[PDB]
Amino acid sequence: ISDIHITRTGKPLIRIQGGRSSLGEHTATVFGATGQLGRYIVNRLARQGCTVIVPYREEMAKRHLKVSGDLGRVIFMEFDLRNTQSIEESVRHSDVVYNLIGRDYPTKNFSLADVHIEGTERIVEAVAKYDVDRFIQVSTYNANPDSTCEFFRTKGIAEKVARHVFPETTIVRPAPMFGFEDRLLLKLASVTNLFTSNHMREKFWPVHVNEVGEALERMLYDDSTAGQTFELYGPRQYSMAQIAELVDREIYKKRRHINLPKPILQPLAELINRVLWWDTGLSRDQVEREFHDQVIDPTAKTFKDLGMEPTDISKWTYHYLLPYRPSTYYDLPPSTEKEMREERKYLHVLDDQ
Amino acid sequence: VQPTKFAVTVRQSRNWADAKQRVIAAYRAWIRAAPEIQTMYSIPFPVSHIRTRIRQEFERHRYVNKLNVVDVLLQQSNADFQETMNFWRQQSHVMAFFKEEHFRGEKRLPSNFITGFLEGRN
Amino acid sequence: SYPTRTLANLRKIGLKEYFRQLLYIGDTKYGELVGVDKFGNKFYENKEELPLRTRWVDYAKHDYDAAHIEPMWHAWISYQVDTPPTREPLTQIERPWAPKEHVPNRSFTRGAYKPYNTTQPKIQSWEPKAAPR
Amino acid sequence: TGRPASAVMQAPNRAEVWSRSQRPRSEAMAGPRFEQTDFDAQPRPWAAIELIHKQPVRWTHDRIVACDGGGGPHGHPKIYINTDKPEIATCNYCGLPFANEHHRKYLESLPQTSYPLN
Amino acid sequence: PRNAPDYNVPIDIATSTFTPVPKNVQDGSEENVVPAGLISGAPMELQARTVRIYKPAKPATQSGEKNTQLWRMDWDVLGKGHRWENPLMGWQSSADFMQGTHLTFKTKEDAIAFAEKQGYEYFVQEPNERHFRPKAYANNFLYSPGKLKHIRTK
Amino acid sequence: VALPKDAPNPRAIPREPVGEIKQALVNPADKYQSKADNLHKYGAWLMSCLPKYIQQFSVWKDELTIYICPTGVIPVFSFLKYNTNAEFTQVSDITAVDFPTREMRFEIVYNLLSVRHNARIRVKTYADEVTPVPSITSLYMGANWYEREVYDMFGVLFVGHPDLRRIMTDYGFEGHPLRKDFPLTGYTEIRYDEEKKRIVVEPLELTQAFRNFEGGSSAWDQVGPGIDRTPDTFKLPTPKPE
Amino acid sequence: ATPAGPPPKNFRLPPPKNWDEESESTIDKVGKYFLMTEMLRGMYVLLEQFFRPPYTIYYPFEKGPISPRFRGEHALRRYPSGEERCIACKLCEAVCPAQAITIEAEERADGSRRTTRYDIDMTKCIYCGFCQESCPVDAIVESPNAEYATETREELLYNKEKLLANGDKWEPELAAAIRADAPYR
Amino acid sequence: AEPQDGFQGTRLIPTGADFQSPPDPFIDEGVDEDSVEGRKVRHYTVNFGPQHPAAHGVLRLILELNGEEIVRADPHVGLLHRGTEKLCEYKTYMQALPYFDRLDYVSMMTNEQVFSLAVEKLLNIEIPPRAKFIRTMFGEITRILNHLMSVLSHAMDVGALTPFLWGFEEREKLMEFYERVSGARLHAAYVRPGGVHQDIPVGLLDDIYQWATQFGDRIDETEEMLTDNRIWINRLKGVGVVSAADALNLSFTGVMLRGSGVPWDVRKSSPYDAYDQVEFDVPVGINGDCYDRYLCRMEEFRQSLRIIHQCLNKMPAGPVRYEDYKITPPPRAAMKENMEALIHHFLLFTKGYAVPPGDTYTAIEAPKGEMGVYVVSDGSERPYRVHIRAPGFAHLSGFDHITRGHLLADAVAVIGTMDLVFGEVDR
Ligand SMILES: NC(=O)C1=CN([C@@H]2O[C@H](COP(=O)(O)OP(=O)(O)OC[C@H]3O[C@@H](n4cnc5c(N)ncnc54)[C@H](OP(=O)(O)O)[C@@H]3O)[C@@H](O)[C@H]2O)C=CC1
Ligand SMILES: *P(=O)(O)OCC(C)(C)[C@H](O)C(=O)NCCC(=O)NCCSC(=O)CCCCCCCCCCCCC
Ligand code: SF4
Ligand code: SF4
Ligand SMILES: [Zn+2]
Repeated sequence: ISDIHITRTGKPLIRIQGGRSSLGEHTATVFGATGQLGRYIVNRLARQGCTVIVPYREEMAKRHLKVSGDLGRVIFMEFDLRNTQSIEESVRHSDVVYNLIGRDYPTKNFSLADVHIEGTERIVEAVAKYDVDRFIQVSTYNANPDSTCEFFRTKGIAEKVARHVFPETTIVRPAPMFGFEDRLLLKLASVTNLFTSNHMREKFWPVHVNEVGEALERMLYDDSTAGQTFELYGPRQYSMAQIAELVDREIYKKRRHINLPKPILQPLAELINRVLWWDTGLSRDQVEREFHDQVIDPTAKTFKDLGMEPTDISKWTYHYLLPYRPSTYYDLPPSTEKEMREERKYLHVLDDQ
Repeated sequence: VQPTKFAVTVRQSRNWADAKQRVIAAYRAWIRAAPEIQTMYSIPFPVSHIRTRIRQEFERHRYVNKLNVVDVLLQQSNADFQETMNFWRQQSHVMAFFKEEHFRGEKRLPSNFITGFLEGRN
Repeated sequence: SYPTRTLANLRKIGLKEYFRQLLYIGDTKYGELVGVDKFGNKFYENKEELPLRTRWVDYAKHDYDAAHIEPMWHAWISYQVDTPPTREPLTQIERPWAPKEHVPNRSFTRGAYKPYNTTQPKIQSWEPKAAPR
Repeated sequence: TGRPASAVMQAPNRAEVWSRSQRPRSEAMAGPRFEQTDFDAQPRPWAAIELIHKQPVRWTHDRIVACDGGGGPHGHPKIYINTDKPEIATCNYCGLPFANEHHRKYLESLPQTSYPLN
Repeated sequence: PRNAPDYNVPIDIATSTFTPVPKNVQDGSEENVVPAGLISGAPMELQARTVRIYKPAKPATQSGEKNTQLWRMDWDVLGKGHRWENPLMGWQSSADFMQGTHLTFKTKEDAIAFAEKQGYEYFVQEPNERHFRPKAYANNFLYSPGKLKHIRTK
Repeated sequence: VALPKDAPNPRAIPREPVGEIKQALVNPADKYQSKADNLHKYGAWLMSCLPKYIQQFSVWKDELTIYICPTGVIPVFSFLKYNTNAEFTQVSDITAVDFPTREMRFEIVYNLLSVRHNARIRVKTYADEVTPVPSITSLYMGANWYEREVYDMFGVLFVGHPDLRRIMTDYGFEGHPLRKDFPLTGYTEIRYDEEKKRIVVEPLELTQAFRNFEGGSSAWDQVGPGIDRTPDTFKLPTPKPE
Repeated sequence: ATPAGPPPKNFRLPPPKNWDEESESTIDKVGKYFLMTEMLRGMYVLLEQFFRPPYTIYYPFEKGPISPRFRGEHALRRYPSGEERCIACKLCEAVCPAQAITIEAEERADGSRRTTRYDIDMTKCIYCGFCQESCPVDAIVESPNAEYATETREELLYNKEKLLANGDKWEPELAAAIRADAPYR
Repeated sequence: AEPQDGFQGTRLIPTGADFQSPPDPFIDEGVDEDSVEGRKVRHYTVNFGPQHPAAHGVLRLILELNGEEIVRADPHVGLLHRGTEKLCEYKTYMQALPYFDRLDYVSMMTNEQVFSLAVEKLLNIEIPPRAKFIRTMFGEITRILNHLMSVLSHAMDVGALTPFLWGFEEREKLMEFYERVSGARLHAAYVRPGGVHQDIPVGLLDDIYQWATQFGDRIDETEEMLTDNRIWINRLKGVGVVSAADALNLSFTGVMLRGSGVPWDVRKSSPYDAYDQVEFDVPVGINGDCYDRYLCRMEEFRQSLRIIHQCLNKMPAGPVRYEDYKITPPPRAAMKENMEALIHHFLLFTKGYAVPPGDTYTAIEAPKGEMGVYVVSDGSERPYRVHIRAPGFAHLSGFDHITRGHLLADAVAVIGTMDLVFGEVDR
């Protein structure tokens, strides 16, 4: 909000606060920018005049991010989580570095250990190598170093290594995110054959990706957010079945719920993930994620500390599900007697054409 | 409405009784139409917010005491009504009339002296 | 092409060269060698072809590109001059600043041109010096 | 940046700037845009100032000499240079050197000269 | 309230972080003036910024006076948003939509009438004129009975 | 190549040398004096037949212009449409010019064509930000879109017009771009917002500000006053001496 | 709709002919209907084209014709000495129809009047050639090069280091086109 | 006392509906019940455009349909309104000339002809004979170029696809002559106030004559495919019929005016350039339909060729540029040798020439109809106001009056018979 920013290292920035052609003077490196969250942090910096370094793995995927900025603002770098030089040279000029990189499943090239540990290691070591001012690590909700979930385990261990080498790390633990192009509402919207093993009984606090994207901007703009952990989540407790009925109440969709017990589902989950090359939405570790419930850290800062209000998901379902609404002239209600009379003032056939 | 669905031949108010009659009929049509504007343009606002915001745009010109000024302000309304009721305006033009869908939001002037000073004139 | 023309050119260039041209140009074409570019491209001429087809190029590279033609030959291939760079005196000017090798269009590659400001910042700021107390 | 010589030296022929408001290539080609970049592919023309001062002097017996740039209508507007000071006179448009034959003795006695002088 | 900036003016689509806070916005009621700024479709910012009405001075560099003959109305530069340096090419970027716009008027009252019609704030600068003094070539050679105190050199 | 064999090389034919080229100097205004007397006569007849509206008339070269009161629009154009000596049955063009130094900002210029008499006439009236002009779509169907342009681009309002809507500008566009107070690049710009999934409208910023080189206009007047060229039939007789 | 004075001699059409006044034999008239003879003629004209040589050029091996006056990408030239021809008059900046040229000049170390900045926005330029008509020293030209599509439009902001590099590259062809067209300029 | 007397509404402006007069009762030429006659019929609207051809690039015409026939046609234009008339106020006259190439972008050198003729009239100058013939020759080469686009794209919409390709080689050959005099295949900027920018090269008049010897055979084969073809005839006869009285009242010019039986060409009625020196005919139709306008356009192919041949034989020698350096740029050789020439060179490229005060409306016979410009001059070096009169703008305004009751397949034929490039319509 101020026109002067003294970075944590000490250099001053004199920003002019406008739009695309302005001077935000922040240089940013967003790791994990081609997913669903990164396009909100990238667009927010770029549309206010800041340079955003966007490391990418695939050329095609990254293309939608350049529209948000003026010439010289979105710089694309070809990077690999196992090539340190690509990481090193992506962060040498950056003021703030973000790390949004994360999978929910193991691959043939990355175990949840490789992604969340060996990448955070490789990346934060570069942040410490160049004395970058702010380093913001997006972790997960329910992150805990000793967890049966490899996702909650390996993402919880990254939080350790982040501050072991960079003590001034912001941690951001977002709840399952929702909105446009998500895997929460769009999953309930799109899939038909759905497999679970805990009766869709997950309870959590769904948060809009858009406040998460806006919140990550404000951690850059407040120097007091440096070195503490945040818990971003929505205002109301929700269960997946309660979330689904909202999707159900808007779109009127019928889906198959199979709900196979945990012993016969998890060993099978690994197999499907090991032979199908796309994200099938169920894997071994993802099923274990079903049994936990979100527990809010009481020692961690929240939206309010950033001057923000979360919104619930009920106020947004109609917006993000309206495109998925098959409504033709067929599905309309039976007509009333008043309008049936109106039809007698028209001829409904053209007998001369 | 001979050439187009909501066309009105350009007319010059004869007197203040006539001019106020037309203003009220213009306001009536707009606030009548607000449900129809909110579905076509998928406005993520209550119909009440649309109607209260339509009222503001008439509330701006409530103190005009010139009859030649009212007719141009009425013609501007009629033309805006025609391009909104025919799906000619894009959702981008319509929901850009609401001055809170800016990424800076409604708060775009500085509130007082000091807050605009610390931000460099906003 | 047509059979009379394509037959005669086989009788000239041979069946190994006939297949080379089908892979690149897509025509069977015979003409006199006019010269070689620094990039290795070869130029041929034949006054007896259809108009605008009297001059052509056989590129040196497999992944050929119209920017591989050296500049003075570029004028010849475009019918902008009639004298090839092999007899044009304007190419025999000594210019030590002149490029030594032909650099093609270098976009889409890590060598692509990057613009920058060439001038210094307008306003110099005070370098703070606190007097001793 | 920094490691290649082309990113460091202002021109292939010259290492330093030749005007006060010229940006050094070291500072122009620092920053994020010049990462993952070939600096030997970057446009780096030879500096004209070094080439013009490698030019030998035209000795002349006349007070006023005419320079058109040396290509007829392919040069610059024809101007006239006065060579009466005991220095080397240079065309304002092209920079070529002219000197009167009367100052050859003095000019040959100077230790350092702005043009080859032979 | 006596030049108080109306911090609660309703902004429009073109209002920016460079728009100043206006004091008075044409209500459409003021006597004898058309509220043209109210019906112009221009942003509110035109009613906040001051314009200068003046007769351009003759250049010191030359003796033609063609450009001193007409009154010019131009907008005053603001402390931020007029020019900044482009980070990429070093070009000069601007947020001032009025930076290249000027108006020409035949009389001062024609410019004042337009300014009030549009709701501009205006400062009028009165021309500086010469003081006539008869000049005579013959004086160059006037006779000095006493000390010369000047050696005229053509 | 099979040459036509009775079509020789047109470049091979030698050309007869051209020596000293000589061209007389002509003043192109001089060709228009022979019609200067009737153009004045026709304008004089017009303003005697419609004294209620025709304030003046000017003649430049081949062009006769008539200056009319805004309320005379329907009568004057009716006379110029349906008179047997004024059979001007086309509107060629209706446009406006802006003069902010006038109390009535806008000059409304109509250009009319008479195929019968191979003649052209220009009709000028005036308007204001609030002062409306009669529409002439009752007389010329072709004038309909022209008045939409004048309205769209200037804000002038045409009483009687059916469907006076914008013709050129975007749908929620605010302003009249041909007004001289309107800036060249406007006040707003558009872009696609990824976060909002639509095109949004923003205040205008320009990466390069527009460089206006008007200040380089000559300090000296370069055209001068011109030459008077009125017929003696429309000058006042001079009083002979004695 | 007709000019004043006497109507044109026989401007009015003849009276229309009845069907049985027409001069076309039933045999000719009925045959042309059922045999579709005029459509047969047009199909025959396409057979004539079939056996004619095509107009096609194999690009990029064969190029189309370009004149010495062609207006392609800009270049900054030198003298035979090696000095830049440009002396920073800024005439090409004043005449630019699209304000595509930005020039900053000062005194060089040796006292010569030379540019420090020379930028051409290749995405503002209209390729009119005005910049090169206004030059007093032939410093700015437009080469015959039309093949330089790029990937990013940042590559289309030519700075003085690229425009000089272009002139060094294209000088023989630039000097040749100038040599051809100079008499007409 | 406007606007003061208008504050209280004491005066009402006399609208045309006030002066309406009842028709004469004597010589005047030509309900609710249980029946279905009183019943109303619903209409549906249709969004037509953009079609594949380049000329109709930005057309969003919304039709109301009763079954198949068109009830009312509402074109929405402005999709290529780029603010040319405003940008022209911030440029010198020479700088504003390239804006005219981009109005009707298939007829470039005649767009810049009407701007040059307008500026030359305010300059009070007479341009030399050679440039007069150069301009009338390249104005007819331009007319052939436009008609090759207009006629062949019209038949490509109607579904004949082969004449389009044949005549675009003829178009491909005639753009080599543009690129030899200038260096542009499309936007020459060649015609300028005071004549032409540069003299034609020394072998061009031979190359145009070689093209001339065979161009009629191209018209004849294009005519082999369309003129007598019954499918072509049955898709243009009776389509888009406008009466002579209505074409005038609708602001129609050109073949839209001429196809309804009105003999009128700006070249014959207000001669400009070397048109009074050339013999040519004017094709005028009978039935005012698309078939007449197709037959009138083909006849102009043969008439423009007949002018180009006459221009080749009367090409005089001498300057191609007005011989006055306060108006036209001096030769490069003079500017590099003579003091006065460099001064006049310098001031023409920075300030520009001053045009004397006044206004002129100037029209030419453009290939798409009458094209005119209204230029207000303030006596300075930049135009105070430039207004372009585009023939297609008036033609599209009369599309509703002409397509009313027709089928949509009929309306696509009416779009092509009106020579429509939307950069012309939106300026
Ligand atoms: N969205 C949610 O519901 C929640 C998500 N989070 C975490 O927030 C972060 C961002 O969320 P979201 O946008 O949904 O994530 P996505 O899965 O949509 O995107 C993750 C990003 O990480 C990159 N990435 C993943 N694995 C690797 C790897 N091995 N090497 C390099 N890059 C890799 C991806 O690039 P590529 O596309 O090329 O793989 C992509 O840009 C993630 O860490 C996520 O786990 C936390 C809690 C809830
Ligand atoms: P009451 O008697 O207290 O008040 C009645 C009026 C208001 C008539 C006053 O008595 C009065 O005389 N006031 C002055 C006359 C007047 O109001 N003039 C202006 C009338 S027209 C007008 O105000 C138009 C406003 C804008 C029209 C459009 C509004 C909606 C557009 C956006 C909709 C949402 C997006 C699509
Ligand atoms: S290139 Fe020519 S016109 Fe442009 S600044 Fe240099 S000398 Fe002047
Ligand atoms: S060719 Fe391009 S750079 Fe040169 S003057 Fe024209 S627009 Fe400007
Ligand atoms: Zn010189």
